[PDB]
Order: sequence, then structure tokens, then C-alpha cells
Amino acid sequence: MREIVHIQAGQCGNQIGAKFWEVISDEHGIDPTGSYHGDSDLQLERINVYYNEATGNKYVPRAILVDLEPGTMDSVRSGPFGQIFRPDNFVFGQSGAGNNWAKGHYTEGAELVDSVLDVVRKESESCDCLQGFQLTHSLGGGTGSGMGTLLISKIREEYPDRIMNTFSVMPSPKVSDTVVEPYNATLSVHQLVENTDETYCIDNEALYDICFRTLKLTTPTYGDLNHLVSATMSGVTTCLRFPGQLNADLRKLAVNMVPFPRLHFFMPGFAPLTSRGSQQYRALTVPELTQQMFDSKNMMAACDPRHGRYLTVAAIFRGRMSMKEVDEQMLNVQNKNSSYFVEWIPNNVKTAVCDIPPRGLKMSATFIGNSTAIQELFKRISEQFTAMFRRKAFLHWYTGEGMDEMEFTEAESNMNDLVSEYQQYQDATAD
Amino acid sequence: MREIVHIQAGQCGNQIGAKFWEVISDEHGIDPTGSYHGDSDLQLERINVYYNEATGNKYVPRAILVDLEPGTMDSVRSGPFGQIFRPDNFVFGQSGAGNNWAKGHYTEGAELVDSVLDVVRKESESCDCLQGFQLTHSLGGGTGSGMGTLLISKIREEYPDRIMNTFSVMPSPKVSDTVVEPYNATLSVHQLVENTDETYCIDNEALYDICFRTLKLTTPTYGDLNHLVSATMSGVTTCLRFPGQLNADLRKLAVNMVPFPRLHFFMPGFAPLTSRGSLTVPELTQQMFDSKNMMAACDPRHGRYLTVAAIFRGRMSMKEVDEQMLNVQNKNSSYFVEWIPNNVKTAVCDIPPRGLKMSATFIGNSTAIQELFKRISEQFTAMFRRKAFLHWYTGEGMDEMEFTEAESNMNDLVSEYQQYQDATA
Amino acid sequence: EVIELNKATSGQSWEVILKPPSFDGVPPSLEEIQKKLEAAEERRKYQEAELLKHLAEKREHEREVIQKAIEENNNFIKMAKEKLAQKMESNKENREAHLAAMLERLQEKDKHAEEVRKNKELK
Amino acid sequence: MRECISIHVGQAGVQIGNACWELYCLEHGIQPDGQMPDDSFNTFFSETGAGKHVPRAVFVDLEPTVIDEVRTGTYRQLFHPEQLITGKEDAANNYARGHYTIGKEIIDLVLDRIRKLADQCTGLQGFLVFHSFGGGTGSGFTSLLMERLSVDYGKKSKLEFSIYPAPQVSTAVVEPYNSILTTHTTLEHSDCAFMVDNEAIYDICRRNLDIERPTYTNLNRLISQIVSSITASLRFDGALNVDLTEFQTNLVPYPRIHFPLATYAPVISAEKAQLSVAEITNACFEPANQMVKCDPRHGKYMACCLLYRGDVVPKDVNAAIATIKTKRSIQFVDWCPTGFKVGINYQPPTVVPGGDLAKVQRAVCMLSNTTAIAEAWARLDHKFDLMYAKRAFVHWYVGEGMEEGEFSEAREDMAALEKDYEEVGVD
Amino acid sequence: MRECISIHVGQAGVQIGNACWELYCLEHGIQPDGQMPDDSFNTFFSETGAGKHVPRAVFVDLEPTVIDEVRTGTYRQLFHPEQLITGKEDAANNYARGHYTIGKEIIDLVLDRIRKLADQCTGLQGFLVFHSFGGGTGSGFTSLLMERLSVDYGKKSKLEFSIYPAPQVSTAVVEPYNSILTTHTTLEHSDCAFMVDNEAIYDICRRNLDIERPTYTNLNRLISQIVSSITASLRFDGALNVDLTEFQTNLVPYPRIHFPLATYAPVISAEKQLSVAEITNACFEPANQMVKCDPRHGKYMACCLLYRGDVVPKDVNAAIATIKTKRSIQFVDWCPTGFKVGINYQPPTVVPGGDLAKVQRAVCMLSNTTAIAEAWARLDHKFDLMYAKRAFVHWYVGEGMEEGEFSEAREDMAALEKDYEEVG
Ligand SMILES: Nc1nc2c(ncn2[C@@H]2O[C@H](COP(=O)(O)OP(=O)(O)OP(=O)(O)O)[C@@H](O)[C@H]2O)c(=O)[nH]1
Ligand SMILES: Nc1nc2c(ncn2[C@@H]2O[C@H](COP(=O)(O)OP(=O)(O)OP(=O)(O)O)[C@@H](O)[C@H]2O)c(=O)[nH]1
Ligand SMILES: Nc1nc2c(ncn2[C@@H]2O[C@H](COP(=O)(O)OP(=O)(O)OP(=O)(O)O)[C@@H](O)[C@H]2O)c(=O)[nH]1
Ligand SMILES: Nc1nc2c(ncn2[C@@H]2O[C@H](COP(=O)(O)OP(=O)(O)O)[C@@H](O)[C@H]2O)c(=O)[nH]1
Ligand SMILES: COc1ccc2c(c1)NC(=O)CN2c1nc(NC2CC2)nc2c1CCC2
Ligand SMILES: [Mg+2]
Repeated sequence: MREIVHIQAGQCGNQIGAKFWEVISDEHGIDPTGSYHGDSDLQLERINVYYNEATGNKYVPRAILVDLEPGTMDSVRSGPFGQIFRPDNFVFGQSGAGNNWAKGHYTEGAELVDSVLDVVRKESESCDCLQGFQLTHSLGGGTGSGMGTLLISKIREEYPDRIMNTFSVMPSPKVSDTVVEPYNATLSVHQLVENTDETYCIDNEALYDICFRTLKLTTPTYGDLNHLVSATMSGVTTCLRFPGQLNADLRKLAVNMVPFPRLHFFMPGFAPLTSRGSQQYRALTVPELTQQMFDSKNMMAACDPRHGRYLTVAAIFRGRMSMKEVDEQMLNVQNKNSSYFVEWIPNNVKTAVCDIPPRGLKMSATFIGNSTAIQELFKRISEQFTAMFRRKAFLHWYTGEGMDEMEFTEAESNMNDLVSEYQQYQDATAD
Repeated sequence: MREIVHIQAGQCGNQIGAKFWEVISDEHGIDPTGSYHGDSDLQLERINVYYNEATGNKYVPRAILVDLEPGTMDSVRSGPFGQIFRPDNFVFGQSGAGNNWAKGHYTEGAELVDSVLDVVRKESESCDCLQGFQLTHSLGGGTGSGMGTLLISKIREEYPDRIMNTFSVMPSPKVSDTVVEPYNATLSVHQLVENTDETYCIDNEALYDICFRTLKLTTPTYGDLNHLVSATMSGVTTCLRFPGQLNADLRKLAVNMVPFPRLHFFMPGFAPLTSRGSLTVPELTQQMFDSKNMMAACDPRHGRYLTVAAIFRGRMSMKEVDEQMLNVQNKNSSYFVEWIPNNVKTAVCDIPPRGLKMSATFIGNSTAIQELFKRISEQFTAMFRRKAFLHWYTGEGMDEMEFTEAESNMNDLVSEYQQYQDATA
Repeated sequence: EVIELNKATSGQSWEVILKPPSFDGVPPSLEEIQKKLEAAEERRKYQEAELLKHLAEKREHEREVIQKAIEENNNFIKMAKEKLAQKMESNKENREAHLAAMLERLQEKDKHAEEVRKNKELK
Repeated sequence: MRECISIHVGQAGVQIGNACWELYCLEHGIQPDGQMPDDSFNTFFSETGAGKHVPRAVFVDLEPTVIDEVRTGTYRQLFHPEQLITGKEDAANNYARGHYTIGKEIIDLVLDRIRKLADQCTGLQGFLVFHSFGGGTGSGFTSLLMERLSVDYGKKSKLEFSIYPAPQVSTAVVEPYNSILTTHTTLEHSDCAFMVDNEAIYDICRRNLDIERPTYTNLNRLISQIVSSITASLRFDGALNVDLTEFQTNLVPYPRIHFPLATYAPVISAEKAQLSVAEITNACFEPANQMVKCDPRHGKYMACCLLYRGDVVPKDVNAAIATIKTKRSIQFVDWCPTGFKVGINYQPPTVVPGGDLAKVQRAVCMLSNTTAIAEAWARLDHKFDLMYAKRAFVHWYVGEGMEEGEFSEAREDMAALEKDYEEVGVD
Repeated sequence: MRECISIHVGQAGVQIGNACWELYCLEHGIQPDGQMPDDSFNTFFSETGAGKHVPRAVFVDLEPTVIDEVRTGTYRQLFHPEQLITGKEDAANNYARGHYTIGKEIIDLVLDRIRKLADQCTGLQGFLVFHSFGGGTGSGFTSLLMERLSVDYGKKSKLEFSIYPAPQVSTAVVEPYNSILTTHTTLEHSDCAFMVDNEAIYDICRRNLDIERPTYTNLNRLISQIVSSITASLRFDGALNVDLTEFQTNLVPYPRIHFPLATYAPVISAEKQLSVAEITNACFEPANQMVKCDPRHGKYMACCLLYRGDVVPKDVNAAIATIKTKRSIQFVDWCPTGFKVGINYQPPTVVPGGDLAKVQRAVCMLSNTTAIAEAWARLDHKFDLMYAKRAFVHWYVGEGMEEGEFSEAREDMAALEKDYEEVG
């Protein structure tokens, strides 16, 4: 359990994937040339998880970059740290998917998918002990969502014993005007319920709300949003990247957080919330971080945690602080707020501390929750889906590429089924 | 009837057997190098009943030392008179017995026993006329009781015409080394009933009670108990080791003391009672009936004496002794049996035990000894009613039938001792 | 009445009669011994033969005991061996069947993709 | 002669093995190279011709992280590399992965190394197995190992030292599933299991030693002192010794009732500025110094084994024991006339310098079989029922080939065991 | 010549043998080395080609320490090794071991050494057997010997001197068993048995000799003076009891009632001279009887008086006349009321340095009184006390005796006591 193979697909996928690689590179003392320039062996101890060791004492991200649109690859290579990526792990195609799930999943995406599988075979056979895969993508578009879930199931077919983990960005009409995003999202959700082990739910609605309400950015850009995504991705992979008292891996997380195979969609949370490139004039206290972590404003999914109950919680604190004080306040929040933890999963809140802070913050905390309150996100998608599908709105965009009304009907009841079992366990009695 | 082969087995077997040789070598005048330098020839007349003569004017106890554990006999070798024993008479295994009778009698005992019997056979053939065997062992442990009773059975098969004599220490919760003492003791009494000719009942309950109550020792130690046992073992072998008019031996002892073959368990007594470190003849006589002076935890005025042997040691009137003995028997008429006339024989021997001018030692066959067995019986039934710890024995191959037959036998011996307590003329 | 009896070098004897009597007048082979002695020996040897016989019965019980415990160990080993091989084979079969089911559903899905691509060509 | 093979499984088992074997070396004067300037240490230390003393141990872990620290640590030369066995993938906190999927790939290798250790023995007493209940290796690979040890060595003695899980120091939420599963499968194969509650150790290091947040090294080094007391009777020549068989026979009234309760005293802070035999003996029956959280005052004693070490004379033990059996607060069962077993070794307890415990003249560790330990089984069983009622997490075990039936059977066996601790306390 | 052979069986039989031969050697002038400075002594002493006088005697004790006294004793030179027979294990106070186990093993050896002494006899009268009632060798082997002697030497006389058990100084609780066993088995094969009650002898030593705790040797010295007086007129040329058959003729009118009562006087301490009439009065005191019983509870069948030393016939009948007047001595109806008297002029001799004092005159009275049956009644009762519960029987049975022999022997003893009461 060491090496992870990373895949980023489509515009959203490649842009949040890029920012992930910049961020953990700075944390790990790697410059865009690929050279280590840091001051701690701790930055290098577990570096094999994401980076291949290279000639010249270089380091190259174990990363595969994918898009049907040729433009995003040039934008990544132009981007800071664009040169760090293996040039042969760039797989690109001729035309976009036109925000069409069926184009990415069934037609054009299927032409490119074999080529992607070749790059994946190489990076994974060069691995001593392959944990599995992490995928960044959107669900509203056509490539990251439609070819993204195609790729997932094809990787499943070859590597059925490795963990399949995704960072999946959820659409919001606040951030994109493209009307068929509820369809693309409900199609993708179907495939994810069936074929991934862990999915962090990164909600564009929540990201826009944070930027508008807490960051007073009147007109937030994808860069304003992706700062929040990049902070979370750093936070939830800290315990893979850095040595700790538990040797976290993707499978130990899946085993301790997912009590039922379908309920594997996590609600991530971060504190403190900041704007990109903004000096922090004073950090926060540990009890502050603890409280603000179970605060609806600090969630990357647009759900109020006090509207459901947590099945499992994992909490990562970063910075120099007393683990005594941390476990203290953490237990306090559990006792004062006992009605929001399921009774029939004992000791279901695990917390870790890592002395190494993220760039620009003296102290941070990061929250990975499996809350039934996540049904709100899916209900919102289902409502938008039904609004359009009652009218059979835009359905010929998909039947033209070969699909059938039944596949739609199916993915809706499956999401609705998902909603109802999140409810089953929310109302479940220990007695 | 000259030579006795002595055997000690297990921890207790070997601890008290070592003090025995310690004591009687002091009496007969033998230093630990094996050289003799006492000042009387009466110390050497019948010294060949317990010692072989080595050529170097030396004397080597006719003593075989056995344990399934190596530690105990290495402590004997380093003890005071460890120099004196023949070094090749140490027969020791190394897995120990684990406090389990079934391990000492069946599996681990079987694998050491023929090596012991070979040492026994070589001491026997260097014997002009072999009188028999004296064995020292506990009944509560694994080795002295499990392997001891196995030894007994196989010596009786090779030497059916020779007397078998044991010093058998009885367990008490008051000084315990293992929780399964009732199982070990009861399985062993079954053996003893059927395969020995004379058994002296050494009760750890009576030893403790004497140290605590009479000797006023707040917390008795094994040394305190073994100081009583050493004085007793010296007293009962006095007539075998020192010549008197009786010319005593183990077969005549068994013939005059055992009226019925099963009833061969003796209550030993001693007076005066002394602690480690620190009296008249009429009073010496009376301590015969004092239950405070008994080494089995039984009250002699609770039953009747079938037969009694008393040894008086020291300078004292054989007329005054005989007078007071008869006066005791007349005054306590009701506690001797009518149907065995003249059932109290007295020997007086001039040689006093060390640090004492006058001592007396009593060997009694009393129906009161049923109390010792009734107490072992009650402890046995308290455990066996629940089958507690039984699986350690069944695991060694024992059926549980052996457990019930061993107590049904020991209850029979109790009712047999009772049957003669009520028998009239 | 004294009646002289005899006289000699170192002795003299006689008889004294005080009163005469009231009333006048007065009112095994070597084989049998050897047979009785040999008989006592025979029953002596018979009882000794009974004692060793019951002692020899005890030796056989002791071997039966050691044998039983050896049989118990061997039967414990064999039961544990069959338990483990049954459990490990059932667990392998179960695991392999779950993995087979996981790959069959995915394969039904990639069959559907070929069917979806067919309909597009049709129109 | 009289050799014992120690086997350390998974993280907890291995990390405790470190503290123990370290302490043994100091107690016998063995340098980390295995050479030294009372030949009883031979029960645990074989000897190569060079005069090197090699522990009779196999360390096993399904992941190489913990064991790679031993391979690179102070005692890297203490062991042969073939005794330190690791795979590449741990059991991800999953019994079914420790017992089947991952476990089966390394089980043959471990038994071969054990077989070779048994070849260097002329009087093998048995096996001591150190593991956690909650770890996926601690649970499932130990079960597999126990089952495999019973086929290779029949009824030969097998004793456990087991870590009972605690919320404060847990690392996994499925730990009650792991605990009940390995207990069901190991029950038939273990002659005697010494249980250690991480919560109890934790609360002792906090009250008696004034460490605010104890680390594993803190917990483990106190757990070592206890293990040393148990094994000193085999590693040293003392006045009263107890071998492995005497342990099983004097503490286990019934084959399933084989879970003694450990206690230890004195536990005093090194920095704070001697205690009599009576005081430390009385302290074994106070619930504060228990190694498992339970109330023996609400239970019945079936067997107490007291193992003294240091400057302790037999008179003062018997005086201390005399006082104990007058305490009505300390209740034995009807069917136990004799309940006490005592041993005394004369080498004072050795303390690792730079550690937190103080050097004392005399100390004692009691093992008692009380019906009170059933409270600890009741607590695990209830956490199990919470999750199992909703089948929480069960899919992870089914996916690795297990069946739901194994869950219910294991729980039913725990239910019998709970009822057995009830029946034996009846008067 | 009129030769008599002595056989000594068991410890009591042997240690009394030493005291007698010691006394004989002093009475006849034989030194301990064998040399001698009336030829009647030759009835009890053969001669060697070396000039030494060798007792006609066999000692049988299967315990070598007792025979070792003889072979290392003061008179060791007198005896020849073929006369001393020993073994390894004694009878362990068990008649049955003495009669059946040992006896099968040594009877031929013992009879063989006896045959060697009889071949040196031109006219053998018979045997004197010394043994205990109580020991297992004295009872068990002696009875077998007497059976064998009755077969091998048909019409030869067989006298025994039997030590009768006293609880004061006795060694075993089973002595009543061995007494009734040997008496039953010996009864047909003995012509005259003088019993010696160890308690009677004990009482006499304490009162008359001022010994508070008499030793076996004090008793044996006194017993020898009795044996001497009985045998005196066989070893000198006397007039009364000059051959062994004359004992049976003068004292055993009925064959089964062959147990006479011996009475001796004077016993005078050396630390401290009596007339013929007072030593004669002393013969009718129960305090000087060898067996404890009251001659007033029975009638006499015969009565002989054996004077030794300086005694004159007129004095004797004068002492006899005084007794008729004042005392009553009821004889049976079918027998004459009166005595046979012998004087042997050779003076009574003491061991020098002993506790018996040299006296000028003595007397020993032998009488056959029905009162002796009280001795057998006393033992009969102890026998029944123990045989009722079968106490100690298994030791005898384990030696190959049958239980029924106990009952057979007891019934014979019942028969004997009825015989004694019928004649009385
Ligand atoms: N947070 C975030 N969301 C993004 C970003 N880019 C696109 N999205 C969201 O992604 C959804 C559309 O997905 P795309 O990334 O444009 O789709 P694609 O997979 O790249 O496919 P095509 O562009 O059609 O070839 C909408 O909901 C957008 O708001 C980004 O950089 N950050
Ligand atoms: N006392 C103590 N307990 C420990 C230690 N390490 C782990 N534990 C306990 O063991 C349980 C977790 O088991 P582990 O031993 O870490 O797991 P594992 O056997 O290595 O198995 P996997 O990691 O799942 O492959 C929890 O209750 C931990 O607190 C330790 O060093 N000392
Ligand atoms: N007068 C007298 N009586 C003796 C003497 N020795 C033993 N007795 C008595 O004889 C009885 C026992 O007879 P013993 O002849 O000594 O026995 P044993 O047959 O030689 O010996 P065992 O074969 O051991 O039975 C007891 O009443 C003794 O007191 C002795 O020297 N003189
Ligand atoms: N009197 C006395 N009893 C002892 C001594 N040693 C042990 N015991 C008793 O012996 C029993 C245990 O037997 P032990 O000899 O130690 O076991 P073994 O070596 O397996 O035969 C218990 O009843 C102890 O009280 C001792 O030295 N003296
Ligand atoms: C409900 O109780 C638990 C929750 C989570 C976890 C555990 C128990 N125990 C484990 O051993 C794995 N584990 C974790 N795993 C990963 N994995 C990395 C990939 C994110 N991160 C983190 C944790 C906890 C802190 C961050
Ligand atoms: Mg682990």
C-alpha cells in the first residue's frame, strides 16, 4: 500500500488536478523542474505515493491527463508546473464532447479510452504495491463525467482489487448556465454508486456560496472556487502524503468510513476559509477550528450537517498544536452535539494531527464526513433532472448518440433509491 | 532384614528427605564428607540399615533422589549434606509434573520410572538381606504423589515379598502450593490403601496448627513444619537404627500394628514440641493423648486406638515409664479397643535427640484417622461436583471413572475405620 | 508310710504315702506332614500369583491411558485439519465468485455500449 | 530444555515484542549484538557458537513498516533476518483479510520458520502469542496461526497476550467485529489468554505516572514489566518457579474459562520522592491497578496466581496471603477450597533508563480468574450488536469471502461464554 | 550311657540355653575352653579327640544376632559350628511363617544336625526342647520339629521347657495366637512340658532378689537354677528321675495333662541359712510357683520333691509331717495322697557375680495339679478377644495357613480345659 495513480479528465478535471499538483509540490519541496529543494526528509518519506523517482534525482507526478478537447492540455503545459508532467501521459483527442455525457461515455470517449488504458497500464505496472486510483473530474460536463465514468469501470475490470477514489465536482446553475448538467450528473451518479469505493463530493453550489457569502467576491471565477478545492485536496490527502501515527491508506479509509457499499459519498469541510493569495493576519484557535468544522458554511457540499446525522467522521488538523487540546475539544463537540452522530456506530469519529501546516496558514483543519445530510445534494440534482425530463427536454442530444429513454429513467430511480437509503439510516434507531 | 532402601520424590519428598538424612547423620555421628567421628559404637552397630559403607572408611546413605523437575535436587546438592549422597542416585527428568497427578502417574512419570527402578535395583543387589523401602513424598503435588504411587506399584511388582513404608504428607489449604491438591491427594490415597504396608500420615494441617498455636509462630514457614517432621522421622526410626532389646524391623512393625490389611495409616506424635533455635516423664506419657502433639489433624479421643507404639528417648527409668504408660491406659480405658489385649508396646532407648534430654514419640493406629480422610473427601467432592479442573486430567488420558472409584474407595476406608470404632466385645 | 526307692553316689530317694487312693484302678506320617507343608506353599504361591496378576492388570491400564491421550491428540489434529481446509476452500470459492460477479456486471455494461453505438449507426 | 517460542503478530504484537525483548536483554545482560560477559535465559535464548544469544522468536506483520524499524533499530543484530517476516500489504483493519485473502499468502512461510525454531528445542513447553484484538492482522492472522499451530503441534501449550481495544487509543471502528471474530476461532486453540485493556493501561500511566497523553511506548513499556513477571519464572532460577503447564493447570478451571485477569504493583513515578510485601499484595486486589477494567468485588475468584520478584521472603508472602483470605470483600467460589499459587523470583524488576517507571526493590504481578472479567466481554459484545443489527461494515468481510453465518456463530459463541461465566459463579 | 540331646529354638530358647550350659559347666567343673580337671555328666557332654567336652546341643534361631552371642560368647569354644543353625529373616512374630514358610526350608537341615548328635549316642533317652510360646520361631518351628521328631525317633522321650508369655516383658500382640497354635500342634508329640510363666519369674526376681526392673538375663539365671534341679539327677548319679521316661511315669498319669507346675526355694538375694522345714513350707506358696495359678482351685495327681545340697532324710519327712496336720492338699480320688522324694547331694551352684546367693540346700517341687488349667484359660480368653474380630489373621493366612487351623487349635484347647475339669 504505497503508490497511487492519478487521473484528471476534462476541463474541470484538469484544472483542479493541476492545482492539486502545484499545491502538494510546494508542500513536498518540488519545483517545476521536478527537483527537491525542501528542508525536511518528511517531505520525501512518503513521496512515492504520488511521484515516480526519476533520473537526475527528479520527481515526476504519477499522473495521467485526459481530455477530448485538445485545448486543455496546452493550457496545462502552459500552466505553472506544466513541465513536471510526463509528456507521454498527455492523452488528448480531436473535439470536445459538447457537454454531452453520451458523447464522452459511449462514442468519442470510447475511441480514446483504450489509449488512456495503455498509459495507466504502464504507470501501474511500474508500482511496487499499488493502492489504487484517484480521479478528478466534473459531473456536469461531457468528458470528465461521461468518459470519466467509462474510464472508471474499465479500470475496475482490470484492477478489481485496488481502491477506486474520485474527487467529483457537482454542478450548480449559479456557476454554469448549461441546462443539461442535471442529466450528465444523474448519469454519472449512477456509475459512481456502482463502481467507486470513495467519492469526495465537491459541490459548485457550495463553492459559489462560500465565495459570495463568506469571501464577499461578488463575481467568483473558477480560480476563486478552485482555491477551495485545492485546499481540501491537500487536507484529505495529508495522511497519505505525510508520516503519521496511523499509516493511512485508501483502503483503511474505505473500511472505516463506508458502512454500506453504496453510501460512499463524503461531505468535505475545511477551516479556515480564505481567498486565494491573501495574507492571513492571524491564525485560528483549536476550539475555533473544531467548532467551525461542523459549521454548514465550511462544507464543500451544499448540505446542512445539522439536517442529518454522521455515520462516520475523520478529522485532520495541521500545524503545531497540542494533541491534548485537540482530542479535548473534539470530544466536547461530540458530547454537546450527540444528536448528530449515529448511536449504533461507536467511536465513529477519528482525528489525526500533522505538525506540517499548509502554505500560508499557521493552523488548519480538514473534515471528511459520511453524513446522511448529503441526500440534499442528490435531491437537488433529482429535482432539476425531473423538471427537464418530464418535458423530455434536450433528450435528442442523447438519443442522437445512441441512448434510450430507459437509461435515463433508470439513473433517476437509482439516485432516488440512494436518497431513500440515506434516509433509512438517518431515522434508524439503536433500539 | 537389615538394609532399608530410602526413596524421596518431588519437591516435598526431597525437602523433608534431605532434613531426615541431615538429622540422623548427626545422631549416628556422620559428617557431610561421609567420614564418621562420633564417640559411641552404638551409633555404628546398625548403621548399615541406612548407610552403605564405602571403602574409604566412608558412609553413603542408601538414598535415591527423584524429581521430574531438575531444580529441587540441585538445591539439595547445595544444601548442607549434599556432599554425602552417591552422585549417581540423583535421577531427575526436566519437564516437571505441572502439579498434575495424571502427569506424574501416567505420561511424564512413565518415561522416568525405569531409570529410577535401575538405581533401585543396584542398591538392592548390594544388600545382604533387604528389609524393604521407605518413601518420602507429598500427596498434594504432581511428582511425589503421581510418580510416587507409580514407583510404589512397580516396586511391589518386582519385590512382592518386601515391606513398603511411606511418609506421606497430606495437604491443607492453610499451606498450599496448588489448587488441585484434593484431586492429587485422593487419587493417591487409593493407591496407598492397596499397595503400602505402613503409612505415616504427615498432615500439613497439623504441622501448621502446631507451629501457629503451640509454638506461637505467627506465620509458619516450611522450615518450621519440616522441623516437626524431622523430629518425628527420627523418633519412629529410632528402634530400627539403634539396637534395643526388641530388635525392631519393618515387618514386625507391620505385623503388630496392622490388624487388618487396609488399616495401615498411622498417627505420629511427638513430645516435647520445639521451635527451631530455642518435660517430666509422667507428662511425656500424657502428651500421647494430646491432639496438640499429633502430626495428623485428628483428635485421638474422637476414636479408639487399635495399636500403639511409643519410643522414649533419653536417660529415664524404664520402671517409671512402664508405670505411667499402664496408668494412662487404665485411666483412658475407653479409648483403646477391648478386643486387642496389651496393645501398647514401649521401647526406651538411652540415646537422646540433639538439643534435648528427654523425648517421646508415638505411633498410633487410631480409628480417629478417618477425620483426615473425611476432610480430604469433602474438599474432593466440593471440586469434583463441578468437574473443576477436570479437563487437565482427562487430557492426560484419565477417564473420570478413576476419580469416583478413588473416593468411593477412600469413603470405604472411612467407613471401615468407623466399623471398628463401634465394634464391641 | 515310707517306702524306700533307691540310693546312689550323689542321691537317695524314697516315697511317703499319707493316705491311699479312695478308688482302685484308673478311670502323623512323614507324607502327611510333607503334604500339609507343600499345600501351604501352594496357596502362598497362588496368592502371590494373584497379587502380580492384579498388578499386571494395572500396567495395562496405564498403557491404555497413555494410548488414549495419544489418540485424543491425533483426533484433535485431524479435526482441526479438516476444519481449516473446509473453511479455506469455502472462502476462496466465495471470494472468487464475488469477483466473478463484479466482472460479469461490468461486462454486461460494455455489451450495452456496443448496443448503444449500433443504434447511432442505424439512424 | 524447557524452551518457549514467542510469536508477535501485527503492529501491537510486534511493538510489544520490542519492549519485552529489550527488557529481557537488560535483565540477563545481553548486548544488542547478542553477546554477554544461572543458565536459565536459555529457555528464551538459543546460542550460536560465537556466544551470540538469539531470541526464540518470530515477528510477523502483513505490512513492513513496523518491522522495518526493528531491522534498522538498536537490536537489528539481535535477530536473524529470517525471524523477521513481513509481506507488502496489511489487512486494512479487516479480519477477513488477515485470516484469508492476505493471510494465506504468508502463512506457510511463518510455519516453516516456526518449525525451524522448534528444531532447536529439546524440551519445548509451548508458544506465547502476542497480538491485538482489533487489528486486522492481530485478529485474523493470529486465528489462522493458532489453527495452523494446532495442526502442526497438537495439544502443545498455546498461551496468548492479547490487547483489548479502547476508544481513547483505538485506530479502527470495526475493532469489535475483529475482536469477536478472532475470539470465536481462537477459543478452541488457546490454553490460556492474558487480556490487557489499553484503556486500563492508559488510565494507570495517567494517574500513577502523571503522563498527560501516553504514547504507545508509554503503554508498551508498562505492559512489558508485566510480561517479564510472568516469564521471569521461566527465564530465571528462583526459590518458587512456575512453568507454562503450572500456569494453565492452576488458572484454568474449564477450557473456555481461560482468561486470567492481570494486576501489577507498585507502579510509581520515577521522579516522585519502599513498599512492603503486604502493601503491594493488598494493591493487587484494588481495582485501580487492574490491567482490565472490571469490578472483582462484584465477582467471584476462581484462582489467584501471585508472582513476586525482588527482595521478597516467603514468610511475609504467607502473612500477606493470610490477610487476604480474611477479606470478605474478596469472594471465592464454593468449589474452590485452595485458590492461591505463589512464586518468588529474586532479581529486582529492571527498568529501561530514560523510561518513566521507578526502580523498586520488590514488586508483584497477580493473575486471577474472576467471573468479573465477563463485564469486559459484555462491553465488546454490545458494541458488536450495535453495528451488526444494521449489518454496518459487514460487506467488507463478505467481499473478502466470509459469510454472514460466521458473524452470528461467533456472536452466539460469545453468548454461550457470557452464560458460562454466569454458571460457574453459582454457589 | 543314658544320653540326652538339647534343642533350643528361637531367641528365648537360645538365651536360656546359654544360661543352662553355663550353669552345667560350673556344676561339673567344665571351663569355657572345654577342658575338665562320677561320669554322669557324659549324658549331657560328649568328648572330642582333643580332650574337650562338647554340649550335646542344637541352637536354631533364624536371626543371626542371637546365635552370634553363642559363637562369640564366653563359652564360644565349647560349641562347634555345625551345632549352631541360623538364617537371614526370622519369623516376624508369626507362627505361620515359623511353621510353614521357614519350616519347609530348614527342617531337613535341622533334623540332619540332630541325626549327627544321635549317632554319637549308645543309648539315647530323648530330647529336651527349649522354646517360647510367643515368638514366631519358638512356636511355629518348634511345633514342626516335634512332629518330625515323633516320626524320626518313635519311642523316644520329648520334654519341653516352654516360656509362657507375660505382657510386662513380651514383644508382640499376637503371642496369644502363637501360644494356642503351637500347643494344639505339639500336644500329641510331647511327653512332659514344664512351663515357665515370665510374669511368675519376673515377680520372683523383684520381690525375692530386690531387682526393680529385671532383665531377660536375671530371669534366665533364675530359670537355669530350676532347669538344673530338674536335670540334676540326670547329670549326676542320683536316685529320683534318672531317665526321661521316669518323668512321665512319676508325673503324667494322663497323657494330655502333661503340664506340671514347678516350685522353687530358696531364692535369696546376694546382697543379703534356711532349714529343710522352711524351704519345704515355701514349696506350697503360690509366690514361688513358676506358673501363676492357685493349687487350691485344683487337685493334685502326683508330686515330687527334688532336694539338693545338705539335706538329711529325717529332716525331710519331719517337714512333710508338719504340712499334713495344718494344710490340706487334696489329691484326686483315683491317686494316692503322697509324695516321691529325691535328695541329690551335689550342692546348688550359682553363677559367681550374679544376683542369686550361694545356699547350702535347696529344693524344687514338681506337681501335676488341675490348677495349671487357669494358665490356659487366661490365654484362651485373649485368643478369643482377638479372633472374634479376626484381628491379625491375614498375616498368618498370607503365609499359607488356613483360617480353619485357628478354630481347630482353639477347640483342642477347649477340649484340654474340659479334660482338666473332668479329672479335677
Ligand atoms: N470548480 C470548478 N468547476 C468547473 C471548472 N470547470 C468547469 N467546471 C464545471 O464543470 C461543469 C462542466 O464541466 P466541464 O469541465 O466544462 O466538462 P468536460 O468534461 O471538460 O467536457 P467538454 O468541455 O464538454 O469537452 C460545469 O458545472 C462547470 O461549472 C473548474 O475549473 N472548477
Ligand atoms: N498497547 C498497544 N496497543 C496497540 C499498539 N498498536 C496497536 N495497538 C492496538 O491494536 C489495535 C489496532 O491493532 P493493530 O495491531 O495496530 O493492527 P494490525 O494487527 O497491525 O493489523 P492491520 O494494521 O489491520 O493489518 C488498537 O486497539 C490499537 O490501540 C501498541 O503498540 N501498543
Ligand atoms: N525368660 C525369657 N523369655 C524370653 C527371652 N527372650 C524372649 N523371651 C520371651 O519370648 C517371647 C517371644 O519369643 P522369642 O523366642 O524371643 O521369639 P523368636 O521366635 O526368637 O523371634 P521371631 O522369629 O521374630 O518371632 C516373649 O514373651 C519374650 O518375652 C529370654 O531370654 N528369657
Ligand atoms: N510439610 C511440607 N510440605 C510441603 C513441602 N513442600 C511442599 N509441600 C506440600 O506438598 C504439596 C505440593 O507438593 P510438591 O512436593 O511441591 O509437588 P511435586 O514436586 O509435584 O511432587 C502441598 O501439599 C504442599 O503444602 C515441605 O517442604 N514441607
Ligand atoms: C471512523 O473512524 C476512522 C476514520 C478514518 C480512519 C480510521 C478510522 N482508521 C484508519 O486507519 C484510516 N482512517 C483514515 N484514513 C485516511 N486515509 C487517507 C486517504 C485519506 N485518512 C484519515 C483517516 C483518519 C484521519 C484522516
Ligand atoms: Mg497494521
